[PDB]
Amino acid sequence: QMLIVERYERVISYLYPIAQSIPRKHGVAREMFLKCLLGQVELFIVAGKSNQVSKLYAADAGLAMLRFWLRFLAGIQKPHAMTPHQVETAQVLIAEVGRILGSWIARVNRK
Amino acid sequence: YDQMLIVERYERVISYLYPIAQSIPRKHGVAREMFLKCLLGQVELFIVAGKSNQVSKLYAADAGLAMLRFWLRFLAGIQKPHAMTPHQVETAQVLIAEVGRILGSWIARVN
Amino acid sequence: DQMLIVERYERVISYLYPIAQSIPRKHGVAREMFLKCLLGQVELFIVAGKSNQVSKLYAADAGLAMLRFWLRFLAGIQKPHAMTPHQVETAQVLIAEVGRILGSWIARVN
Amino acid sequence: MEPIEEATKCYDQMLIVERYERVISYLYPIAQSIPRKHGVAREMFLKCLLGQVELFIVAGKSNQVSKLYAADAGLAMLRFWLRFLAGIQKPHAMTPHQVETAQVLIAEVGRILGSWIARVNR
Amino acid sequence: QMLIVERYERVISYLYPIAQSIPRKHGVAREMFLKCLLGQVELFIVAGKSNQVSKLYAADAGLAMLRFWLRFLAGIQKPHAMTPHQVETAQVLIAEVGRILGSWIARVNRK
Amino acid sequence: MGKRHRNLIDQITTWENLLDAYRKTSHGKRRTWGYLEFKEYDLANLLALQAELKAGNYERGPYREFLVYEPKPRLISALEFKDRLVQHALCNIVAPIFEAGLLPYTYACRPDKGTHAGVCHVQAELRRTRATHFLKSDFSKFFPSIDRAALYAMIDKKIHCAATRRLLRVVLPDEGVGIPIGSLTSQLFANVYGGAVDRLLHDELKQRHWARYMDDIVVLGDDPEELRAVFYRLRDFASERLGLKISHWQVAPVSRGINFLGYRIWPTHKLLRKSSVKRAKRKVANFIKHGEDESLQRFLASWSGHAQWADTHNLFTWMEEQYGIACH
RNA sequence: UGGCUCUGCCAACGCUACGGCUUGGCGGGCUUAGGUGGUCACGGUUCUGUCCUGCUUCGGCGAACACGUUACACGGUUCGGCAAAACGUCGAUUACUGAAAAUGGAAAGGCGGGGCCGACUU
RNA sequence: GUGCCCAUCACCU
RNA sequence: GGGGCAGGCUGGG
Repeated sequence: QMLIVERYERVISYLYPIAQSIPRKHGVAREMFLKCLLGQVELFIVAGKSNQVSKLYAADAGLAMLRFWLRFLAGIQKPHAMTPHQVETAQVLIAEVGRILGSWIARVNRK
Repeated sequence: YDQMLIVERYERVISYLYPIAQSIPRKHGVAREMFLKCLLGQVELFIVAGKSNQVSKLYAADAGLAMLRFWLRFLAGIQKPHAMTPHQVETAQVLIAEVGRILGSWIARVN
Repeated sequence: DQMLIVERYERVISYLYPIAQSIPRKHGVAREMFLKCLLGQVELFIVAGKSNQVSKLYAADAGLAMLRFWLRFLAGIQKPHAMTPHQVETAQVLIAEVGRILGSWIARVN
Repeated sequence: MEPIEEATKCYDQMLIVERYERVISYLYPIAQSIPRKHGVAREMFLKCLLGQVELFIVAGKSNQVSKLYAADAGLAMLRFWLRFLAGIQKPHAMTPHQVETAQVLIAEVGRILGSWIARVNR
Repeated sequence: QMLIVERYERVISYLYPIAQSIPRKHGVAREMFLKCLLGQVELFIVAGKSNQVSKLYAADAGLAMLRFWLRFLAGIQKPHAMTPHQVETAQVLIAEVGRILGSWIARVNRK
Repeated sequence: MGKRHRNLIDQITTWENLLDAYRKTSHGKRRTWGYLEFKEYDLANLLALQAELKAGNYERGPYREFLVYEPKPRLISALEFKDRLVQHALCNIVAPIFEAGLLPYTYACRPDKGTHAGVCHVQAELRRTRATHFLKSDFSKFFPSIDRAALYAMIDKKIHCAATRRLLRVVLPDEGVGIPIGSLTSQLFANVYGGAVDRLLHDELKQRHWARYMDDIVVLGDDPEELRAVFYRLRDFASERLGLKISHWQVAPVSRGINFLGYRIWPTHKLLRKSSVKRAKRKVANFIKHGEDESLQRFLASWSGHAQWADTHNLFTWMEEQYGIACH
């Protein structure tokens, strides 16, 4: 869209510094996290053009996957990369883009 | 429930296998990157499954778990360096099986 | 037509690829993803031109929009900067040119 | 006890994967012998070799013939990779014998995929 | 038409040697060029397992993308480029595959 | 090995043994629904099987009973891969503590003795001893008549581990008269059972020139009246003690040939059985007039192994003259 | 595994927010088992050739062309000597120990040859 | 489906 | 007369 991406830019702007703090050791998880984080913009964008709700649910799945990545980076990554606080603040930003995605889902499935 | 439960049980698979999948030597790096994409990427399969209830989405969650079991088998084979020791396969297969049980119950619920 | 957009997008690549190779190793994932968005949007245009679903002409638009995201993202990515606010301005001009062509092309199909 | 069941059990997917695991078990060693240079070809070959299992597996669980044909296309791409690793790779990658051996294993998986495609097509 | 693959396999046989050549410096371009070159076989293969003109156009797009890669790799700077000869002497190879693809597209289009 | 064997369920359920059992169970069967459904979570399955066996909650799944006629009208009850694996895990600890008390001249289902070491033993023991005569006997319906009760007085004078014994009794109940044909557990326990007649031939009866292959028992002699005595004593025993009826028996001069184990074993030659020839002759002829002259090379190579023992040079020349194919 | 979100140094495609970054060299660090087959433990009827129709200890074994049913020659299917040991087996889940053999536990001995030792061959 | 052998197939000691 | 071999013809497959 435009506003979802601008609100998701805040997620990236918060999480990308967190994703760059992940040590070399967990470099492949980082690359995968960064491709989930920075690659969700493409998911939002492609839904923005091709308005089919199919593309809109993939954006939701990506946000949900990004929420998993917060869970994963906070704990499953052994040097728990994301501190619990950072998960809380990130989940607030993801929730804001989640709200917009939900409203957008609703606007599309009006009938 | 369902998606939330499956993911929390699958987080145990990731929590077990991500350390194993980060130990796979750069040598077996494509296998590792593909294993990590299968391990961390099965969450997306579950996530998509509990955003549709399309029972095909929970079957492709089963396909992912089956692919993850392949990866265990494969990484236990890979003789160069080496990876998932037969035990690590045993432990992981138990975790994936618990996730398999939940996926089966979820498939049946939807059926 | 695909030939025109691609020749004008080659100017985006020719500008951004040097810049996208200069994105620090620290921001290596972002760089490799930016490079795969930059070179790789050619495939989006080319697929759009050598077929026709419009969806492929939208996926080309989404890629240009993602490339614009990457510019704004790389501009102020961190202390290892990647793209100066200026390099973004120059690149946005070239992407705007291919944006205009894509828009006209979307319109001519519509 | 009753062995830990997966859902959507497809004998054909299970059989094809066990037989394709032999392709991997043969080709993965010689995919990893491909030198440092020709690493992109190797990574792409390894993603074709190790990633064909996912093609079979998704074909088995998502009982849709499209995924079976996608599995066939991947086996055909794997056959290309043998051709490529033999001929186009310059140091060597794959000795002519190894292509002959691998093509036999892929042919076995090809047979099973064909039978599976056929049984679904009916 | 599986002379397509066996006429494209000489494009590969020409372009792969000079695609491996592309230095790590131009590594993303190389990986993407190698994925375009070696991965066009899959495009042809999928086209020949279907004879759906969509897959035939995707094969055409890939050959057009491969032609882009030649022009891109030409202007890639340094003693690392594709020499102007090779760009021309591969565009000849790709043109041969292009001719066969065009005929194949036409064969399908005028059933 | 200690005449007590009193802790085998510890070794039967050793992970290292169930992995051997698993690899033995899957060997050859890696293209079956059983292996491939088990292979999925193989080591998690062996962890719930190990822990079923260790607990004494292993229960053998129902026999899937089909039947083939190509060898002979049988009644083949299969077991689930889980069940054939438990049997393989038993018959890795329990088999070598039975197959070690089997007198040397039992040639059935024990490693390093076979059809081919048996026919050779008979031929050999025919050459030495200069047997003038021989008793060949055979047990009516052997497996379907094994006591499964006086069997578990032999599977219990040796197991002494009261949990192996209860695993043996799950995998084969201690009541009835029918050891299932098509069980690894059952090949073993039939060799054991019959082994009772071996220790009525070699121990009692002091017969030193014999061979038993599961239910068939060759007993070379020199006095054909003694070999008829031996038989009477053998039949009375195996009827009174083991509930085995002797289907066919004969006390032929070593001149009739000992129709033992697929061969016809004189001291000097060893013709295979005409059935085998005719089956092979017909198999070859069919292969020729089926366009399948490439799987025939595989069959030929096989039958060239079953017949490398037999004096099948003439026959191999003859089959090379009739069809051309490279026999040997 | 053409790595490293990795450093020191030196350069220059270049890019710089002028700090650097990029990139390149240059050191250091991090990096037998299995598979597949195939032997051994589908018939029914008349017909046309083709051969057998023998044996029996009465259980059955054959035969009818593997045709010298046999590579008419042996397989280590060899020959001796032993049988102490170890193995097997009975003794024995006995004696013994201990309330109980309870997932302890012998042996003397008896029987084997499966074992042993040579020879010659493998 | 069970075992015993045979052949062939990979793959290094 | 019976019997085996290889072909007739019909089922199984």
